[PDB]
Amino acid sequence: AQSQRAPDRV
Amino acid sequence: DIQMTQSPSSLSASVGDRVTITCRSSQSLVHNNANTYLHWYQQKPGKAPKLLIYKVSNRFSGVPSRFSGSGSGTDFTLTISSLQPEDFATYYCSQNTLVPWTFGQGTKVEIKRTVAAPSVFIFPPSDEQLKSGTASVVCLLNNFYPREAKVQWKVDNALQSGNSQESVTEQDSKDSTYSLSSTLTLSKADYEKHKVYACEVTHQGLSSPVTKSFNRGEC
Amino acid sequence: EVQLVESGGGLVQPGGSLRLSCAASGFTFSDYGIAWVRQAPGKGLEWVAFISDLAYTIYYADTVTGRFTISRDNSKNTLYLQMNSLRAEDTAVYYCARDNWDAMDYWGQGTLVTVSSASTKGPSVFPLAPSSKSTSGGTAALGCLVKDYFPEPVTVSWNSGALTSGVHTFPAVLQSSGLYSLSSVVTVPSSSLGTQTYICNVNHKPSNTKVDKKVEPKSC
Repeated sequence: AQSQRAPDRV
Repeated sequence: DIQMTQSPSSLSASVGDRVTITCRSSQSLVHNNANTYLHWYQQKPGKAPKLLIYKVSNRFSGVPSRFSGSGSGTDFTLTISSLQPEDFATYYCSQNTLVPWTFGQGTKVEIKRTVAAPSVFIFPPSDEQLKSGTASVVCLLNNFYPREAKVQWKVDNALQSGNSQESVTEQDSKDSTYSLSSTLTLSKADYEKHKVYACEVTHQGLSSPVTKSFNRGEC
Repeated sequence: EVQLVESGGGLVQPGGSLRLSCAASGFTFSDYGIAWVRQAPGKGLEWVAFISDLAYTIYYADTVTGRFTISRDNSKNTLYLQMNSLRAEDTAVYYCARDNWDAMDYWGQGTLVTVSSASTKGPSVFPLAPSSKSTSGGTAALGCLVKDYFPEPVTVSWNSGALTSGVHTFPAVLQSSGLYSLSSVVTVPSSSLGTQTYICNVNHKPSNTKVDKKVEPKSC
């Protein structure tokens, strides 16, 4: 539900 | 799944007025990271949306200081502190906290202006179009306000009905006006069997209807 | 300097396919997620797909899932959207937008996808010459008629972009024949007529029709 708001770098 | 409802869907305000646009969530937009991903967009005619405000209240680079944002949880707000002619557009809120990402419907802002009568021009079909077998007679109503106007077509006092189309421009970003073209479309056969081609225009800034007409012939 | 350029849009038959391409420029492309957002003509904004940073997470809108595939090549700085089984409900300007990691901050100008069984047609360009019957004055109007094309869009400029003041390019109207037609009109001083050239520059990319039309006064 909640969206990824940090890069795939972390 | 978050439903984004804006209020109003459209509005007219004068230059220098304070304008408030409301966004309502069906669900809190506070993420798990404690941030609230509510953003506001401005979309002008035939241009992509531009980011105005991000995370409720952050003015994006290059955005004028008369645009600000406010709100928490469910109810958010865009303010235009002093409305300028270039501020004509559709404004959208959006959320990024949950998937799917969702927008509101848009709120169209129109600039209220003093009445201005149109300038009316009429164009006979070029000879070159005539050779292709068609005749388009164009009637231009230029730089007027408000948007409403009536255009009536006559060919030798014969009322034309449904054989003409109209297109209106989006409000001008500088003088706040509209323009309108009405196109009367005939066969060249029909065009050449008639003499007087008249465009009658009705508008608020016109004391009495104005007729632009010509008399046929490459004369 | 940040730019996203969409290409690969166009006309498609219903049930057909297209691959949209977004060429990124002026930032570190590999640092950001990229979204697609679409806008059906005269309608609101609809988010459709997202690819993360390194492609680890991918989101689709329910309206689109199963048919659209989002992909990226970081070494090419390009994003792709493969659209299968296109319905008429998919007709829209499709935007590629870079995501900050908090907001979609930079959008491309858009590429129009028209799902239709109609066929491409190039327009004819006709002059709208200054003054009817009575000549001269103070301010004159001239223009071009861009008649009978499909699909959108058509681009119109004047004097290769050097003339912008007084220009009104009207939205196209869909004629009963399923073909589009518009006018582009300009107001200029009467005194300038015959001491200056006025060219309308018409481009209809979908049909490779590119036309420069001189517009001037005539005899009657």
